[PDB]
Amino acid sequence: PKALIVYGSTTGNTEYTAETIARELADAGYEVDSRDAASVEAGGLFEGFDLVLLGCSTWGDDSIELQDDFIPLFDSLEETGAQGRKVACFGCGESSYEYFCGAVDAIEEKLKNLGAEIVQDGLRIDGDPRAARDDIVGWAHDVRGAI
Ligand SMILES: Cc1cc2nc3c(=O)[nH]c(=O)nc-3n(C[C@H](O)[C@H](O)[C@H](O)COP(=O)(O)O)c2cc1C
Repeated sequence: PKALIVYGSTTGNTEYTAETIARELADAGYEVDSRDAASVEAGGLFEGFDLVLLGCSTWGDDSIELQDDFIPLFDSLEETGAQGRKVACFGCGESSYEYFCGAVDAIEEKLKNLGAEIVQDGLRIDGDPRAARDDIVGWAHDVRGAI
């Protein structure tokens, strides 16, 4: 199968998470395309992929804002080919904020509304992802066994 992983990441934590997932899928025999959100165009982005994984960190002062490179993709998610696509979401944040990984909820909700098939509940990482590597790999295992 072919998997696409798209991530928005400003300090590297969601990027590190995306690459650890990519390695686990690649070792399972997938062909994986891992792209930063800053370099992609929404139109038709998911065409051809068996599985799409979207990851983003959460920002904003008092509100929920998505990571800046991911905003344009989020705003044009209806042109990506998400209807009927198997997807799953992930993201890093910090539990001291009101909306812990609130970008993950906003993306899952928009996908569900477009008719995507959410394969597993979102992976939500608190603090340093390097200290939660076991959770990331476990989650990557679960999504692969699901689709
Ligand atoms: C100003 C600011 C607002 C933040 N807002 C949230 C938030 O609303 N919820 C959350 O879970 N984390 C929030 N964070 C934490 C970042 O998401 C966290 O540092 C994360 O690891 C960044 O991941 P990234 O390196 O992939 O961009 C915020 C951090 C800053 C500095």
